[PDB]
Amino acid sequence: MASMQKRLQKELLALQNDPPPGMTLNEKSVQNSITQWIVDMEGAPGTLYEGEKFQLLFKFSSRYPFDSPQVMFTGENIPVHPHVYSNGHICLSILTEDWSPALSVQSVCLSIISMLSSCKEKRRPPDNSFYVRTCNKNPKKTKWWYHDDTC
Repeated sequence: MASMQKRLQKELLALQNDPPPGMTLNEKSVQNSITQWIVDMEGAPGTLYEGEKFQLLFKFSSRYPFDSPQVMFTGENIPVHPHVYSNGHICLSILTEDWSPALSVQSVCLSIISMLSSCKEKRRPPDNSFYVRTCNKNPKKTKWWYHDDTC
């Protein structure tokens, strides 16, 4: 058994001892008085991000690891990518529908690395009737949307 903070201490030490090649974990003390981590990500060899560094922001909840961290690109370099928005938003299933307590900060970073390495497109069953019939298991339509306009 482990608490939210205990889980993060475990994860922290795992990544301080041996983070993935090209990755560095730096816990950031913040004015928000919550746990937020900064990750140094150098792009992998052979990709279009190779040699460039991008930063990640991991915002942890008290529910964590039973509620995924908000994970976004930050720093002064947001990568141009179909699943990366200019405001830092990262579109990965690992942060939503595929999140599980058995996962890790490391595996999220690795998911992001493989995202940048090979962009995957979305698909659905060829049986469109079937697809429509399974849409009752999908999230409901969002009305209010977050905007990037200056306030």
